[PDB]
Amino acid sequence: AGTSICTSEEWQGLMQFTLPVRLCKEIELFHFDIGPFENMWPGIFVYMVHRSCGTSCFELEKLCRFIMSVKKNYRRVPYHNWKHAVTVAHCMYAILQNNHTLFTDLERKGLLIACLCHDLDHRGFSNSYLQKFDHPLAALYSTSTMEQHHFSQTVSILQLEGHNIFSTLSSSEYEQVLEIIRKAIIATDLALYFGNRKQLEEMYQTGSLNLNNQSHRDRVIGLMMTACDLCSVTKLWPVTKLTANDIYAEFWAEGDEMKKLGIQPIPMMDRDKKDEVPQGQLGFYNAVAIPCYTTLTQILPPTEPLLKACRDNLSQWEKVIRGEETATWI
Ligand SMILES: O=[N+]([O-])c1ccc2[nH]ncc2c1
Ligand code: NI
Ligand code: NI
Repeated sequence: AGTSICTSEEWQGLMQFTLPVRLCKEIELFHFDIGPFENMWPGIFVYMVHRSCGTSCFELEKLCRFIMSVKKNYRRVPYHNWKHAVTVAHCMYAILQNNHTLFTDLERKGLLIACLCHDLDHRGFSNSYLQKFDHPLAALYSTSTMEQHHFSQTVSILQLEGHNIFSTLSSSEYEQVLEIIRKAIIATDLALYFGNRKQLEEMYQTGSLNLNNQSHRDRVIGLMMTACDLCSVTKLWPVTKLTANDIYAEFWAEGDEMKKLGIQPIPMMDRDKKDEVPQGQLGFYNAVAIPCYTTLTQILPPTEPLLKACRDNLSQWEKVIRGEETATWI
């Protein structure tokens, strides 16, 4: 019930944070894993906003309140949590730094914020679940159910006293950035991804893709959102493999609920079907991750290291299937 708000101690502490100097170099690389630096995550986000958008872009106190309240509105679920938020924001930073002048100041600020907020108040349940069992959210939001909710949660946090980091935009730019954020969050609905990628592939291959065309820009930003949302698959193998453990902890807890309601879950959500996980991952990389990074690399060549890493992880899942797996810790 309701929107959580950070404490005075929380945001003032973030204000004083300084990013250890060794990390400045690493944070620029696509493969950077925030995993080992949990105390630093909010500070890492501040640093990225300041590098991409400038130290003056947002009033610092409002930005620190906003970030710490966002953190407090992610739930203690295994995967769709604060760590995932910051990981996705970092991928977006790396894409923006590598393609900086393709995007406007307003787009960079909107997209970094959109990434941090994109899974706000996730409960650990899929759109499939909310709609199968008529959760009130599915009645309010007939499609892209959770994504519409995440955007509503974002607006709710902006509306908290002292939290509106966008208030200094002109009335026009304010409307525009909220629309950038809305479209970007909605785009994280993987249901929309398949259509988006196919459209972009066609536009690219025929030569009609045009970044001065707003609808084209929206679609490219959409695919950037997918690429960032799934970026666990572009990390080093042990990081990818550990993250998969968290994703599945979430899926299996959902499957357990569907069994109580008399429906056998899809195998992916069935904790009694872990043997199917490697082939499930192969299917996901072939159907979703590989095509995504493939298209993103055609459109934004500097993003190629994401595709190379995704291919390397596809190879690792193939190794698992062939029984070649070596020692893993979890
Ligand atoms: O759609 N998803 O939520 C989702 C996300 C990541 C995934 N990895 N493997 C399957 C899979 C499904
Ligand atoms: Ni999501
Ligand atoms: Ni997500």
